[PDB]
Amino acid sequence: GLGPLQIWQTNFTLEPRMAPRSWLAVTVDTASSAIVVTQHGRVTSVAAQHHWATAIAVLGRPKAIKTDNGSCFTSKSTREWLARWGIAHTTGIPGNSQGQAMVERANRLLKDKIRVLAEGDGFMKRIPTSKQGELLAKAMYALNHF
Amino acid sequence: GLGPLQIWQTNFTLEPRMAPRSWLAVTVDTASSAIVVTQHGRVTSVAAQHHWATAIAVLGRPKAIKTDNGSCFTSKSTREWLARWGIAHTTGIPGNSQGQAMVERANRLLKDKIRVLAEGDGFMKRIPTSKQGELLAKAMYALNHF
Ligand SMILES: [Zn+2]
Ligand SMILES: [Zn+2]
Ligand SMILES: [Zn+2]
Ligand SMILES: [Zn+2]
Repeated sequence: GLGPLQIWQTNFTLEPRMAPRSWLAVTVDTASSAIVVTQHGRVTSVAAQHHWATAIAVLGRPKAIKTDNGSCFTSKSTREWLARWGIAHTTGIPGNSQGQAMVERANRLLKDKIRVLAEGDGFMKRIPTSKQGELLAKAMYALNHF
Repeated sequence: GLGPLQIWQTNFTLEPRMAPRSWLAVTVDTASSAIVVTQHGRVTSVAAQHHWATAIAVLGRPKAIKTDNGSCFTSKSTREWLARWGIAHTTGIPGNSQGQAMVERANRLLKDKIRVLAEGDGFMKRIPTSKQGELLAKAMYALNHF
């Protein structure tokens, strides 16, 4: 019982080295500090739901998800998806230290790690589409399995 | 130290409810019995590598991977990818109880679970492309977080 609470913080951040699909949906499990990230072409309610569907398969179901006031997170579409899963949801103005400083620090570590790995294979600007998925999985791996 | 060994068994299995991308690459971690699955349009060396790239981000790096004698698993492409990662590889004739009974039992539980969930949303034959990914992530979730 007395071991910690399953609460996530999720946000989208922009990363042009991953273009065309340059919207990265990033989720930090505030307990374990495990990071889940996925690639998306557009930030929509459906992009938020598909991401969380992946994160649940990976981390398991959380009790609550903390996001900001973004529409993709407050639409009726998403409110219904979360309800369908029984996951509480609490908003917070963009970046609100309370619920966003972690996922924001995450954004940075992630983009840094994407740059290091990309430049190491000699990709200085955009990563070729066919290597994006493998490069993102490696970054995610490096950041979680420390 | 005296806690168990990180050895995987991987195989592809065919699932037409997931068409066009109906080749499911399935990996069982023989220690934890955790299951990783991904969708692929064609069974190729590159389909095996992309899958394992996902599984590593999810489960961490294994010491060895057991497959059968399939070409996608013995090509020079894959031998080099595995070497690049430092993961030993041991083959076994298709299905060889030794290294395949687990991933074969996995194949069945997975396809059963895909059928149950699909028919529950009223998809009796093929699952609509736009719901495949979410349905597969749920099946994977059900089978791992028991
Ligand atoms: Zn999507
Ligand atoms: Zn926002
Ligand atoms: Zn692929
Ligand atoms: Zn085979």
